[PDB]
Amino acid sequence: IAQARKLVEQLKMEANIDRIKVSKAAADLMAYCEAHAKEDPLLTPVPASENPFR
Amino acid sequence: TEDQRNEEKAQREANKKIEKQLQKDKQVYRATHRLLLLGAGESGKSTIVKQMRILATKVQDIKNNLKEAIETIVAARACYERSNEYQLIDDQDLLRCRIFETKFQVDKVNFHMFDVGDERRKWIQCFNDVTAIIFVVASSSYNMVIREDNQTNRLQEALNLFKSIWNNRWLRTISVILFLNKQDLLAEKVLAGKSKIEDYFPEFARYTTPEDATPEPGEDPRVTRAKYFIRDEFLRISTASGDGRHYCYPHFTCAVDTENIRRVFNDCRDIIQRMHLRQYELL
Amino acid sequence: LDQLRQEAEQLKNQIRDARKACADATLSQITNNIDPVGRIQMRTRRTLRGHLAKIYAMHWGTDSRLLVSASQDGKLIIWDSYTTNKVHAIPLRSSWVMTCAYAPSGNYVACGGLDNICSIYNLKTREGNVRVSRELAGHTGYLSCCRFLDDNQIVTSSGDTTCALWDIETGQQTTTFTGHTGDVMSLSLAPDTRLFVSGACDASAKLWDVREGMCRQTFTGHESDINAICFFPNGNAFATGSDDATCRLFDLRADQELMTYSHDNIICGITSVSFSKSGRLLLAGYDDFNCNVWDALKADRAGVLAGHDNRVSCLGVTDDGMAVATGSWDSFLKIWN
Amino acid sequence: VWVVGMGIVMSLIVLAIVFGNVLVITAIAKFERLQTVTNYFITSLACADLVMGLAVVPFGAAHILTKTWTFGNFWCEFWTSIDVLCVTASIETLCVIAVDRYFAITSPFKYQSLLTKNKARVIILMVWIVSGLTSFLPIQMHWYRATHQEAINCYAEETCCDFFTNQAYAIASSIVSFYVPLVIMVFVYSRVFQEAKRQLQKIDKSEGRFEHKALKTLGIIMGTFTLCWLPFFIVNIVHVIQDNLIRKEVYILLNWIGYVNSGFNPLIYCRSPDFRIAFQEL
Ligand SMILES: Nc1nc2c(ncn2[C@@H]2O[C@H](COP(=O)(O)OP(=O)(O)OP(=O)(O)O)[C@@H](O)[C@H]2O)c(=O)[nH]1
Ligand SMILES: CN[C@@H]1CCc2c(ccc(O)c2O)[C@H]1O
Repeated sequence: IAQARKLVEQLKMEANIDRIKVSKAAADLMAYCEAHAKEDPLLTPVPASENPFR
Repeated sequence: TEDQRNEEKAQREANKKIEKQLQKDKQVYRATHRLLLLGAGESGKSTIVKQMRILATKVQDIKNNLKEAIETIVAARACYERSNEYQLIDDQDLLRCRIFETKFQVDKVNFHMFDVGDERRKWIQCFNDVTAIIFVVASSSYNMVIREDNQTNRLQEALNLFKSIWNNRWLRTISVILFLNKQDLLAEKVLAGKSKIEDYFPEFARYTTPEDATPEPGEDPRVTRAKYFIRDEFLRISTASGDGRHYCYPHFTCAVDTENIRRVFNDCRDIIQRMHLRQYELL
Repeated sequence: LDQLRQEAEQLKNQIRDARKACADATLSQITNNIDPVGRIQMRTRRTLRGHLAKIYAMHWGTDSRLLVSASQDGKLIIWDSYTTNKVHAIPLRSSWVMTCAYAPSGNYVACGGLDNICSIYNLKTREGNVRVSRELAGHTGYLSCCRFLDDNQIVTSSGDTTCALWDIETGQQTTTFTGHTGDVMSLSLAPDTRLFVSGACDASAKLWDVREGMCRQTFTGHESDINAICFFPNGNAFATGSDDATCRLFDLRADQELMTYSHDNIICGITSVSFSKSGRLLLAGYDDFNCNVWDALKADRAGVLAGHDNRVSCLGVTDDGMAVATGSWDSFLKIWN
Repeated sequence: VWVVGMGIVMSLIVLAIVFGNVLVITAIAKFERLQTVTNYFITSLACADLVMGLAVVPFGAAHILTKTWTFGNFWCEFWTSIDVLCVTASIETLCVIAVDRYFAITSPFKYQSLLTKNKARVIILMVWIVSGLTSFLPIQMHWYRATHQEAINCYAEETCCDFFTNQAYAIASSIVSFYVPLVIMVFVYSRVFQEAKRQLQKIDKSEGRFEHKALKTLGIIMGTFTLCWLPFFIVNIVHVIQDNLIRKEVYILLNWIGYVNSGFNPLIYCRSPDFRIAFQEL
């Protein structure tokens, strides 16, 4: 029962944490994606002049 | 462009020197056959490797085993009679004592044998390009139980493993070689009236000796039927599926004696021959 | 011991209530306004050949020009994507290799497999000879993945349900991580190199702390063994590979499942996952002979990469997001753009 | 006017051979999985058959239909040399394939070391060279021509040419083309059948619980080639023994019958599931 005793205390630590709403995280992710979508060569094809593999 | 001309030559030398070396190594890899050892615990995997390898500290280690064996007997002549009730561990002296890769050559042919190395069995997906799989069981341990759970028959435990290996998605085109070890212990146990085989396996009562048999002249009738009963159970699972891409090669062998007169070589020859002969559209 | 066991069930009930109270709406409701990406088709630019057997591992370099591949043949070959030229071929003592890495400084390469020993090699050697530098041998179980934090640190994960942080200078485990009940198969560090996750075979994912050495958040609900894991560029999310042809995206702050990517016609497994530079495309391999490109914010297929003749066992994306490289079991590397 | 009806079928037959050979040749280059040491001989046979169908079938059909030749005597000699070279090439490849099969089945252990890409290339180059040598060298040296009034009359004639040969060259060509490979192929396939029967018997013994296919496969493989080629070579070797025994019409008909082996070869060969899948892909 020694192994079970140690595992019990760990679950207590995880319970007492701060949490936020899902909507805020969704908005943050959408804002990050919108901000960084410009410099993404995979999405917007690069010109053949500036294409290292072409 | 001047800079590239100096640089390109170096990448050409490296690509060249390396490409020539890798081409040579292809012949070595192609002309080599690999084998895998599998089975249940306390079966004799190391003894088979010891016999094949035959083609100090060990004495002290055997002495330590003797001391452990003596202590085990003390805790348990009359104690040895009840050795079936409790778990007990069983050139000539080397085999008696209790990833390991061994490479040997027979008839100018390169062979590679690596040991197994755990009920998840996730590493099995790696050995998808092996010539054959060697599977070893103990044919004289039906009245025994695995240590972790005392509710499971040692022997039945071995089959539950063969069916899982046989009905595996990755090992769909890999043949299996069967070694039914510990034959000498079976002969002595069956002759004794005690520990009847029919007590544990009810189907043995209605079993009959097959017409197509080849008992050694010396062996008693009772023993042969018993021996053939174990093999028949194993082959029943193998013959259920396979669709011609799977083949099992049962054998009877005793780890003490070197009955292995190049039989692994002969079996691998037949397996490769069958692979070639069925590779064509029909032959 | 019944009171202690019953106390554990009491904690689980409180966690579910707190998580349920923090779900205003699903992500799909919020992201319905965006326009679809469309159809994306990429053609193979370079094909890399010269391997003798199946390939398990792959990793790009800091310069996004050099990559290293590991195969069951026992050879560790370093390529050059721009000009298709081999640079080194390091022989291995063991023929079973399951992972590889590459240093950010480009001076060290790691390896591991069924030998239960993590090996490290030196590239920029004096006298120009590659040679084993250290042999980290104190461990049990077959390794699964290895990553470099710096020139003197490395993290490893194996099949003995433990993760450890090594030290090259002393060759001893500075700290060890415990708590998993199954084989650990994948891990990925954060850009800040302060937190790292690990997906085990018990259908759970955990977020560890390098300095503290204790678990912080355990995720759940996969319903099958996790076989790969990636990490979002923004640093607040990570996606998980699946036996059940399902990719799930988790959030650290919300501590909730956001979306599940699935399709009716697929019943195969998942071997590798990765993200893009902008965190919009979720590339992933499959056991049904090709790879599919998903949409992170829409769960809609936007292209098929079917240029392979065998199963896909690795995948990687360059740091600058210029090309995608995928391996296979037929000893062929392909570069897509 | 039965010529119009017969001519239509000839056009379809010629086109079928080219279409079948083209698909086989293209598959090996397009897909990397099909390439192997064995497929080199198949590719060589397909190329030879395609060359034959593209070169000698149309000119021969046009000459038969129009009953006149306008290109000239040099073109007739070149066409005859090309036809004999193409015929000599196809048969030799099949014997090589049979020898390769026998090597693979009999000694699997040494098969990998005995066969190499360089060795296969050398063997196929030697086969092509020996096929070409017996065709161009005797024909162009004009030692082909025999001594007869009909022979000199045909040689002097400009608009018509016919296949008239001396006994010695006919015997040599028949021996080097047909008779020599046939005995080797028969012995190879008999040994293969014996080994397969022994293996099947051994397999039957191991499992009490729970060779039509091999016999059928060997039968079709041997019989198609034998029935296609034996009568023509028999009548060719009988022609030089006695002139009045056989006429030219039956000779031409049997020659045309023998031409069809080029079209039959791609159907019987390369019938593996991988080949069918690759063909259906494109
Ligand atoms: N009497 C007898 N003993 C045998 C025979 N084969 C093996 N043994 C003994 O069985 C013991 C245990 O088998 P090992 O070879 O050590 O077992 P292993 O290879 O480690 O296989 P696992 O225990 O399954 O991992 C050995 O010490 C041998 O002395 C046999 O045919 N007869
Ligand atoms: C014009 N047709 C020729 C005539 C005789 C002949 C052929 C082929 C192979 C030979 O060894 C021959 O002697 C035929 O293709």
